[PDB]
Amino acid sequence: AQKIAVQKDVDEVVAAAQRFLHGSGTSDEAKVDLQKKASNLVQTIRGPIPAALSSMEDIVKVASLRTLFEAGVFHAMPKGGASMTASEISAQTGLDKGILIRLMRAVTPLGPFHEVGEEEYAHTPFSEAYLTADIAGCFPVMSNFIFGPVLQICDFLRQNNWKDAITTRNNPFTLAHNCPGETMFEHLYKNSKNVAPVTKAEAADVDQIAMDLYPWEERLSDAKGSNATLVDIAGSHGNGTRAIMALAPKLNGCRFIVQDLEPVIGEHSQALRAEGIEPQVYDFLKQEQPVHGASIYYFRRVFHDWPDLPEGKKILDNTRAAMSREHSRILIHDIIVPEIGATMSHAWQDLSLMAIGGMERTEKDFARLLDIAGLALVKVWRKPGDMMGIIEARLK
Amino acid sequence: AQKIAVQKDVDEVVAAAQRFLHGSGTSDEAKVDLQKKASNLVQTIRGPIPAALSSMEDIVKVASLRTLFEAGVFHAMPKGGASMTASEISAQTGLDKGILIRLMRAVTPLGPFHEVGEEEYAHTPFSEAYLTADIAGCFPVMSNFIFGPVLQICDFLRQNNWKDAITTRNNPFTLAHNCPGETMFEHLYKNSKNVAPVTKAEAADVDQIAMDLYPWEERLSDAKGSNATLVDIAGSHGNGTRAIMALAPKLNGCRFIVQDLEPVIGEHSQALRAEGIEPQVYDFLKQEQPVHGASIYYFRRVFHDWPDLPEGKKILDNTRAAMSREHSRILIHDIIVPEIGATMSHAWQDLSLMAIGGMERTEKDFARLLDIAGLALVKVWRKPGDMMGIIEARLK
Ligand SMILES: C[S@@+](CC[C@H](N)C(=O)[O-])C[C@H]1O[C@@H](n2cnc3c(N)ncnc32)[C@H](O)[C@@H]1O
Ligand SMILES: C[S@@+](CC[C@H](N)C(=O)[O-])C[C@H]1O[C@@H](n2cnc3c(N)ncnc32)[C@H](O)[C@@H]1O
Repeated sequence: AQKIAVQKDVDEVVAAAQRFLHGSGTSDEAKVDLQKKASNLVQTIRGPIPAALSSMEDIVKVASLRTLFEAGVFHAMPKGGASMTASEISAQTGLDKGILIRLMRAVTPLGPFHEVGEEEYAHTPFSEAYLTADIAGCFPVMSNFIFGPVLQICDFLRQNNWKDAITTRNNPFTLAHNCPGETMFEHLYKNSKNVAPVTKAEAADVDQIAMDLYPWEERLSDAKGSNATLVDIAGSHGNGTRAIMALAPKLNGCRFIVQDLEPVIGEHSQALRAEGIEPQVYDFLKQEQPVHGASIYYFRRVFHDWPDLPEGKKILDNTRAAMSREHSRILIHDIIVPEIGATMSHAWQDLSLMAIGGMERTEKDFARLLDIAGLALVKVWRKPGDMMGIIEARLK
Repeated sequence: AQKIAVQKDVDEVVAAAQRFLHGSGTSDEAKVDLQKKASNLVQTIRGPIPAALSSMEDIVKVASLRTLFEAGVFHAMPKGGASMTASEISAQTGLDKGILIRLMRAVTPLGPFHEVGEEEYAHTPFSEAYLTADIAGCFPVMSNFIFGPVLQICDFLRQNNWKDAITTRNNPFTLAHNCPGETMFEHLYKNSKNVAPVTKAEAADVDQIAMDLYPWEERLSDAKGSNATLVDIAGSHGNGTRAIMALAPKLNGCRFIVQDLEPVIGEHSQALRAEGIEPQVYDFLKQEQPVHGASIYYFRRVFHDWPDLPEGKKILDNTRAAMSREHSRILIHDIIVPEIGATMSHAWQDLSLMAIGGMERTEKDFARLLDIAGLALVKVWRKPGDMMGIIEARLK
């Protein structure tokens, strides 16, 4: 009875696989369809009622991965598939051997590790992937600061009878961390020991953001004299402008500034000075933009942290002050969420932001943000199959 | 390059599928292997680094399912696949339409719901499975009371430098719920509004526990006079003894008692009296077993809540007092965790128990529990491919 379903889902896996393996790098659409039919097959093998237990498996799995990562198990275990006993892991990390053995049961049956024998474990490339720069920056911060709040979205909205009371300073993050009134950045930066971990997470770029989407060379060159300036607003580490300076070196003596809050500027200031970009301490919620007439004010993965009102309009207004009507442009670089057919990649980013009062925006959402701030849309720049686009704006 | 891996994993999916579809109900081993190779295929399609993002997807997915379930979306949406708009769902549940739309992005791309159109959604059998009696009893309680603590296992053990400080009254549950000193049952039963939800979760039996594992007819019949008595200790709802009375009706006027704490006895007392079983208020940590010489003292899914010491030995000692040396036997009915090759089903149950100071036990773990309490093992009853067994004990 269930055998008939398994057989059909297997057929559709084989069909999507053959399609994927003979498309050309339609490759991304054939890849998502293959992934979707492969996931259907897992669910069909489990059946509806046992598959509803997957949430409880996923929770302990995440909990174990996070504990194993923070306790040094990933670092202690030998890379390349050589095996190691629970005793030796426990001896070198300090993690209780009894706990460790119980935790490994979540990450070996399918989990990214491999059970070589009784109390004997090995890395695979799926577990070593957590030691990689983007994962190692993103996963610890998410797991220590964001997963908790995300699970409490239900409790936050229950307090308001499932109405939207979420703000930037009153949200599942402030509930979980008991910091009502503090935005997420304020609370994290309060403890300087968090700044290095948090700035590294802001630098994580798993999707490898496409920076050649916009023509920086053509527009930055035509800027004469003082106009020839780019402001990376909340540019954090500066890698955004490093890419731009690497996409347009047919240049003049251009001014490249990266602005951010004081702790972030302090963490990166020397590395940034060293590549000829100047760091600036700036708060786009407390101050007007302190650089006038610049050719471009650039915003990458900043506006997904703030609702249209009040903060969204206040950022745009604070940099509206410094702009030239016909020589300055605002560039908003962020995910553009489709109105249909969004992926789990849209969903985990949007819903994690829901916890701190942010949101990933649709095209129509960007339209309101511009309208509400009295700006005209020059052009949306998107290279389809790219999640991000660049909203190019101007004073109208 | 990655195409070669996909192709091999597809081959192994097709191979395990053909094996599964021609085994006989080796069916369970062929079923787990098919599931494992199907899951490998998903991971291989994603690649190591993108698959490490699966924890963040799994977290928002669980968070959305829980919010959608608690807010009435599952109940409001039409069963059978008919579609419904975000507007109509919001109108009938009170859940903010904007939130709802963002939450549905976690549960339609693969999640159990179906995106029929823009802001248009339908049940599938995988989402309706959450309305089923076992899921509907288990998932809300887990999600409201247990998921939070599980994610804080890392924070609890960090406090002790990854040493095992977990007890029944000092654990990730007491940390998350800020109730140091209270065991999980004490804290939940404190609020009577939790008793009905919690007792229904204790009744959830997704795996459908095999009760014909032990020969109740043969042993209960030979008990003459006062010996002919079964005590379902922490029997809660009573379904355990309903099964036993349905596996052995070639009986005398046997005494069937279900013991449990006062709130649980109050919730079920009338239903239990109605089927000829007598409810008894009893606390196996504060009192000695108040029924003497009974043929069997039966413990189903109770000892996985308590460590060997102190509570494990104290339960056994408190019922040791009431036993007859050669006419009474203790039956421990619980999961038996293999020393190798455990599944995600072992792991989610064991690690969820870790949060409250419980644990699922191996065969060798049961041996210590018996030894430490001065008991001899008569026989382990296990029907392989059954996760549970029955540890039969006697005073030696
Ligand atoms: C998610 S990070 C994005 C950083 C960088 N543009 C990128 O894409 O990698 C958001 C940045 O905004 C900064 N930020 C938060 N609040 C700010 C404020 N009030 N004024 C200026 N920057 C702020 C944070 O310090 C952080 O570096
Ligand atoms: C996980 S339920 C298992 C119930 C039932 N035997 C079954 O398998 O469905 C554990 C039960 O132990 C009970 N319990 C917890 N602490 C107890 C105590 N100190 N004395 C007696 N019963 C207790 C709870 O009320 C709950 O009904």
